[PDB]
Amino acid sequence: RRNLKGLNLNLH
Amino acid sequence: MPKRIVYNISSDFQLKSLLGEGAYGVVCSATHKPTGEIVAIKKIEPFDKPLFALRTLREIKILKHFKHENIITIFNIQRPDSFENFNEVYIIQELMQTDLHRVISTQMLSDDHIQYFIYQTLRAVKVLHGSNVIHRDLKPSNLLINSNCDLKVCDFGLARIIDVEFVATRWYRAPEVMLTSAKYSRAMDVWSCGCILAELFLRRPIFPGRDYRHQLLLIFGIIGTPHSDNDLRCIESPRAREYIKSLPMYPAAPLEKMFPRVNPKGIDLLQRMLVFDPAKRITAKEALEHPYLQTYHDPNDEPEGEPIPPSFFEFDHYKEALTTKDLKKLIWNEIFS
Ligand SMILES: Nc1ncnc2c1ncn2[C@@H]1O[C@H](COP(=O)(O)OP(=O)(O)O)[C@@H](O)[C@H]1O
Ligand SMILES: [Mg+2]
Repeated sequence: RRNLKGLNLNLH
Repeated sequence: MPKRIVYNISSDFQLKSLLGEGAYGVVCSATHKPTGEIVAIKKIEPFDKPLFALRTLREIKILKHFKHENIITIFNIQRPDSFENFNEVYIIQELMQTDLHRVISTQMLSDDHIQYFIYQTLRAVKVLHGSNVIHRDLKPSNLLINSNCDLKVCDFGLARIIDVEFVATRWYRAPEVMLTSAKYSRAMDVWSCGCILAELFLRRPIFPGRDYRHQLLLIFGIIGTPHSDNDLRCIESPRAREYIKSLPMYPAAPLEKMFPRVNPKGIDLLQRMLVFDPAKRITAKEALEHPYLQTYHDPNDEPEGEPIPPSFFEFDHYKEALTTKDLKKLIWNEIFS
């Protein structure tokens, strides 16, 4: 809900 | 998915991949065929020794108690078909994609990711602490992670309620715990979180000691060797005090100089977590309020929890140790409630 920056990990 | 991995559960489940394998727990992803849901299943053989059953029971009770975004969700525990045929426990949980040890090992993380992961870890620690629960085994592999960076703590069987064993990895153990018989405390978890934050910055463990002695050398080489009687106020053991006195006199290391590209606010938070005196170490609530985490802090959305009494783990305080059968019944009671 507070992941304001749309942070992500490219995980496969 | 090694053929050697056998789960005695309903054929409605099809094992998919082996996620973890240790002496206590084996964790696999599995598809519940009737619904198509892919879940995680942690299998434990708790009955060869009371120690294993005690860890299983603490773990199950803590998982069932908490309903928090940063604590892994338990869906259910599989029901044995009879008490006589109850030899393993299968905990079904929400399936996460990976863990923070694998992430730190394989991904380059931005300062934004580091803020976000330590924020979530501390948010979990705050609710445990406000509930008078200390985890005692916080480390990257016990922090589960999804691709959207959601983080949830797991592995609660070494927890204790404030007021032969499995031993937490020495690399994340607070110095007062390693030194004295000190009554484990909230501060020991904050120390482990400081080791986790340092590991996020360095991409490797900050204090990878080979043994007790080397661990202390590595810790004091960074935080500085305690030397005045005030510095040693929290150490009662005369053996422990003399040992500290035999160490080289290290000053506290200038971390901002050693790691010049790390966010200075992050170094400041880290320094406040890796303090020798547990009474002076920052609390999880204060850490969530620290400038480094201002992007994510919300004082109205950081659950404080409610106190759990020591009797919740009453089975750990019996004059006469409970038998394996005694613990099998207590675990059965949790499965069917
Ligand atoms: N719900 C879960 N989803 C995905 N992976 C999980 C899950 N639970 C555990 N794992 C994986 O299994 C590993 C071991 O699980 P853990 O609960 O810490 O058991 P152990 O007590 O054997 O250390 C974790 O480090 C993680 O890689
Ligand atoms: Mg673990």
